Amino acid sequence: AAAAAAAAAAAAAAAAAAAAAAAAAA
Amino acid sequence: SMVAGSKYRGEFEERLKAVLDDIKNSAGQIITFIDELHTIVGAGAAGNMIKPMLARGELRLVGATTLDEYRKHIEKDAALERRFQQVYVGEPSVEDTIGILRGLKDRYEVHHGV
Amino acid sequence: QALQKYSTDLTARAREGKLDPVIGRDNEIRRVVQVLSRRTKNNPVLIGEPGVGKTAIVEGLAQRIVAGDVPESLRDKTIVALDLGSMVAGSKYRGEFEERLKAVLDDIKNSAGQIITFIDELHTIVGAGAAGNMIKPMLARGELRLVGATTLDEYRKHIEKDAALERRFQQVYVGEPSVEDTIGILRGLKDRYEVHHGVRITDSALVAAATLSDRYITARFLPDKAIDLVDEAASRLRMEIDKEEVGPDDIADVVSAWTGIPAGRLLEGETAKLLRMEDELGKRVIGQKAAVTAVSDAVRRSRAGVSDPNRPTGAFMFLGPTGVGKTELAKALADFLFDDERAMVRIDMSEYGEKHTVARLIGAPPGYVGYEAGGQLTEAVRRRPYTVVLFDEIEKAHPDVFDVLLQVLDEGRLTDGHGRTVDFRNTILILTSNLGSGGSAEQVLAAVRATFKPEFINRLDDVLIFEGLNPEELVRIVDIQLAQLGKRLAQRRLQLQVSLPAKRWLAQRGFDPVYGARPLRRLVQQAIGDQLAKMLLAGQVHDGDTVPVNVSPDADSL
Amino acid sequence: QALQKYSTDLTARAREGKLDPVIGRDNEIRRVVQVLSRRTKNNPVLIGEPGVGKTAIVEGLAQRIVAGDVPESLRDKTIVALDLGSMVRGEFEERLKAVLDDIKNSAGQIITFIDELHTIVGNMIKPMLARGELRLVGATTLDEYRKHIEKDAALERRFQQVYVGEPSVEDTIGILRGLKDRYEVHHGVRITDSALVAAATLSDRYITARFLPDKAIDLVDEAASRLRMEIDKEEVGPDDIADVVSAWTGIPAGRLLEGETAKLLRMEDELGKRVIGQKAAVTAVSDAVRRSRAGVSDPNRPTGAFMFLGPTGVGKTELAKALADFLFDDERAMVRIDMSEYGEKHTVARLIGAPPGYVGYEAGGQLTEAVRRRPYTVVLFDEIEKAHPDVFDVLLQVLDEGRLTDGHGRTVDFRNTILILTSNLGSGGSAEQVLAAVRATFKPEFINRLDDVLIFEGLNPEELVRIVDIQLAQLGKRLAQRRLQLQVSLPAKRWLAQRGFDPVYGARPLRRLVQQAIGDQLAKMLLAGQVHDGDTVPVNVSPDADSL
Ligand SMILES: Nc1ncnc2c1ncn2[C@@H]1O[C@H](COP(=O)(O)OP(=O)(O)OP(O)(O)=S)[C@@H](O)[C@H]1O
Ligand SMILES: Nc1ncnc2c1ncn2[C@@H]1O[C@H](COP(=O)(O)OP(=O)(O)OP(O)(O)=S)[C@@H](O)[C@H]1O
Ligand SMILES: Nc1ncnc2c1ncn2[C@@H]1O[C@H](COP(=O)(O)OP(=O)(O)O)[C@@H](O)[C@H]1O
Ligand SMILES: Nc1ncnc2c1ncn2[C@@H]1O[C@H](COP(=O)(O)OP(=O)(O)O)[C@@H](O)[C@H]1O
Repeated sequence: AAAAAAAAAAAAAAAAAAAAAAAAAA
Repeated sequence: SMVAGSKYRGEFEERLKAVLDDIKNSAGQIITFIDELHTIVGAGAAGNMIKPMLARGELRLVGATTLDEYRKHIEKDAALERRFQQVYVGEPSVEDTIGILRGLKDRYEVHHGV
Repeated sequence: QALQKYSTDLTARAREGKLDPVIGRDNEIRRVVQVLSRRTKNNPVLIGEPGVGKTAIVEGLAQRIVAGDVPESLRDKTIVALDLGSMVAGSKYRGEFEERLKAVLDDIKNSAGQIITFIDELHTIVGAGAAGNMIKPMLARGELRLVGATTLDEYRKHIEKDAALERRFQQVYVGEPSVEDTIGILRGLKDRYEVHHGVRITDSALVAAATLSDRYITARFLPDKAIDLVDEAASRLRMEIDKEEVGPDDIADVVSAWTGIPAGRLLEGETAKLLRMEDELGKRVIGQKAAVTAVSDAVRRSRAGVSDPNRPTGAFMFLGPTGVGKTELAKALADFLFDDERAMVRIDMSEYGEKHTVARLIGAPPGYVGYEAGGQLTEAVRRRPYTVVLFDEIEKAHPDVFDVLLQVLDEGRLTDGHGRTVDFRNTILILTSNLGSGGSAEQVLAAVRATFKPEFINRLDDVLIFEGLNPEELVRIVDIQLAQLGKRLAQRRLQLQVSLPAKRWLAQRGFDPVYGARPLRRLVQQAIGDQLAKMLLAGQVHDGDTVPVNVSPDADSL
Repeated sequence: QALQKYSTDLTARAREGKLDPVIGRDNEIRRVVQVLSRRTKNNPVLIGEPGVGKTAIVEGLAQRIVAGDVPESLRDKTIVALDLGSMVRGEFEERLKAVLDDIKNSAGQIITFIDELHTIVGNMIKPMLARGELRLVGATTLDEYRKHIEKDAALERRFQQVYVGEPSVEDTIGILRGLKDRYEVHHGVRITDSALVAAATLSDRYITARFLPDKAIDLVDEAASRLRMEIDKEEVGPDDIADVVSAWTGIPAGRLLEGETAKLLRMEDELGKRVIGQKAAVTAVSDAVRRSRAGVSDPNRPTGAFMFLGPTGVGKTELAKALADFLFDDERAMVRIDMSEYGEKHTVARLIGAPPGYVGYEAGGQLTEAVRRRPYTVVLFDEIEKAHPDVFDVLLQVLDEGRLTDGHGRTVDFRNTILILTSNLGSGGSAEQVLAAVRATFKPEFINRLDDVLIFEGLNPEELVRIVDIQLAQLGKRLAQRRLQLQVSLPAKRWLAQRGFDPVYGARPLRRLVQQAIGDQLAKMLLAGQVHDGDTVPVNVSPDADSL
């Protein structure tokens, strides 16, 4: 008499980023 | 085929229980072949009532997956992983490829008349 | 009669001479009894890591209750396990599972103490209702006992989401046993596997299995990882009679088919292979005596079982001038350990020139962009733990790669962001380099010491220095290149007839002693392959008819 | 009243008697009560090391409330302990909204307590928190307080940072003897008086990851825990402390006390168990290193600046490893830098660092960044005689002050290291012209600041045997897999001495030479046949080589 009615979802996964930090070469 | 029209509160698990009963009432005969058994992980919304059948030596269950689909699902599930072996099948050589290709030739001469 | 069908009996199965002998591990039965013999919060749970034995505790409790060797308030009790996979099955008319499990709990209320509920894998009662909040007031009334057994992490990922449940719980840790306790457990199990498979087991083959399987595979724990080798050896010995008992030969042969480490016995075909190996390795690398002998000895030592199993087999570095054979030699040892030129891991660290490239050989941290994928060096060795690993041009790597490469050495195992450890206990790390090229041995080793970390050299094996080249050496290299160019022409069945003045004329030309052997390869195809390639597509070089080569002042005519 | 089955309470339980002794620490309570009665900022956070007793601070505050000592403007508050495991999405904020709504349904004295809130702080609380109907007592950790609360802040301007600190030894003794009458219940013994201060004093030294308030709870409660076995002697003892701390750190129970005379008079022949040869040198070092431990000289100089030179391949760095593992108890605590590249002006700056912006900066100094962490190291200096004369000003204030500046700007302290300045010139002159060449090579002022210039020598032809004995001892330990033994023979053991000296390197061929002939011939033996387990492996000499 009762039905289940499966549902959806939403997944998040972000991304890191790097800085390069130049060197004045002396 | 198990999940087809099973849209009630208990229909999938009673179908699976009927299948496991028809496997259990036989003595030692039926060898189940389940290809692509990364599908056996979810399929509930259940799907967990296989561990007592596996961890008694009662089900026989030959089944093949790929490499990365193993570690994406089954290595994620480190309790299921104990009740299995691993038979690593590797690639053949070029000479063994030549040895294979002399066997499959008759079927390709039958299907295409060359 | 509310539970006569949905839960089969468990103690009566043990009474009919069925379950395993459980001799050993006496302590935490007494500890679970000491937890259980209280007035409130009895309700224990057996929690450890998967495989160290939690079936055996409940089976031993059943055996002691059947034997009647229990204290006062444990006599003639009946433990009953309920299955949550047949109770949920037929229930669809809007209320059936609710009042069904309510009637089951009401029948659990009937007997006091004699009924003991052992729910296997108790994280099915948290969900699988549409549950939980119908048995939850019933727990703290002393009616049902609720003994269970879970994994360590699944208890704190699914079960402990609600604090009001841990008031009705108490954890019991179970540790992995020793090696001597494994010997005792294997002597205790040494009657069930000889009746099932009708063969007899030598005690030497009983003691060698758990001894030998500890250097090898470490992902399964050790009450049962020694059972599997013995049972597979029994199955193989049953196969071979279709020498009539098992032996320590069979354990070594099964474990060298398993996970596939070829550190088996001394099969007599490879004895002359390992002894006569300096010349078999000298079939493609001609020259370099003292390096071939050192690499051959470092291979030969690990086969005989002498060196310490806490290191790689051979982890060493060789360098020198350019075009000498330092990249040729690593391709030559894998061409007979494997008979496959592509079963080795050849990565090139001339691309890891930044601090954030380490993640491409160790795998990403969990759940960023690529935790589906996994690493590159790590995941290829974990499946087959025997491959030889090159590292080409260790110079240009940023010296944060070396911080990760450090604990590979001197421990054996390497961690990753996946959360695991992969142990490189019998691989072959070969490091190549081209440092200096300006000293004999003083300046180049001074530059090596000025480029690495100070103890990073002592953990290595013999750092080898290569020779130059010689005019005497250069004839057989021309022989190798002519043989290769002949075998390349074997599809269209052409061949060559090379005269000895031409064969030494190829040795007079091309002796620039700073560029190594690589100019000669170019010089041959500037001489031979161009003229032949011009003639071959112009007719007149029809197949089968060979051509000789003849000397003409600076070319060579055909 | 509906959340108390889902949350907890330590106000109604505070009148039970489940509360601990509140011995000591009666000023931080005054600090917290001073923070708590203000217009803004009335939500203190206790910041300190974990495992010290911030929970005990809040329990002592509640115990002070239930009898009454705070002023009447904070009379009869109710304090709630929060269930920080009750949510771990779908629950990390879902039950949290009902809890915060039940706090909104108070308009009263339902002052909260969230422990380890740096894992729970995103901005859903801030309009409800800055409205002023709740007081958020919290406890955090110092290092994540510089991580979580300063970028994801949104209300970080609404906290006060009450520093709780480590206890002293005597305050720990007072708390520990306050918490002595509890353990007549779970365990039953007669508590020894001096065992309390003995366990605290012995836990003070070697335990590091645990901290002094409950570091003395990883003690005695454990000491009576394994004494449950003897009722399967009703007083604990210092050996009952000793067998717990000795069998947990894997260290033999020899130095159970007395770190100033025992293992200060042991500076003896146990060096000879590691250093064969150089008797008078061992005697001079053993004299010189214990002059610094009396406390007569200035407190800011290196502990020993003694330096020595002679041949190579003697023991000259084998002595160095022999005093790191004994006096500093660490096998890898030596720093061997080589001044064999320092002939120019642009080479000295590698051993101190670059300015912030130049070439070698992330690697730091070649010297200082290996002394900043682990400042309990012996330090060598190989081959000083080729160095340009711009090292000795850097090296001079090393042995003249206990401070030096790095490439960043931080400070390093050299007051508990050992400098050793080695060389190889000499070794043909006995004592006179070698010290004359030392006086000619360096300035005369450089030798007055240094300690003894003790002189090495060659080796005895009979004493050189025992080095090969120790090398064969290290040999046989590896082939315990085959469970073999090797019977060495003294003619071959004489024979390896002449072919293992080579008077240009000293005595260094041996790590290769003991491998080469012996191990390779026996490896061919074991892989071929004719030798099995239990074999004694006799060795001898066949005319030129050493046959088997
Ligand atoms: N002391 C012991 N003596 C004999 N066999 C033992 C002993 N301890 C464990 N075992 C064996 O170990 C197995 C029981 O371990 P398990 O309970 O299967 O571990 P587990 O982590 O609970 O995995 P699951 O959940 O039961 S599938 C059985 O094969 C037992 O025979
Ligand atoms: N002893 C040798 N026997 C046979 N061929 C050789 C020998 N030495 C060099 N060669 C040839 O010279 C080439 C050298 O290849 P590599 O080993 O890649 O060069 P290399 O010595 O590694 O120089 P670098 O600096 O690493 S590019 C090979 O392709 C060989 O055919
Ligand atoms: N004044 C005190 N009175 C009683 N016990 C204390 C006191 N200070 C610290 N403790 C001990 O420390 C424990 C509480 O430490 P706690 O503040 O919870 O540290 P953390 O919050 O880092 O776990 C208690 O179990 C108690 O035995
Ligand atoms: N008294 C000794 N004890 C132990 N090893 C010694 C001794 N004398 C010489 N040796 C050998 O010499 C080596 C140490 O040489 P080392 O002191 O490094 O030479 P250098 O003077 O170049 O530093 C060791 O490997 C060791 O086998």
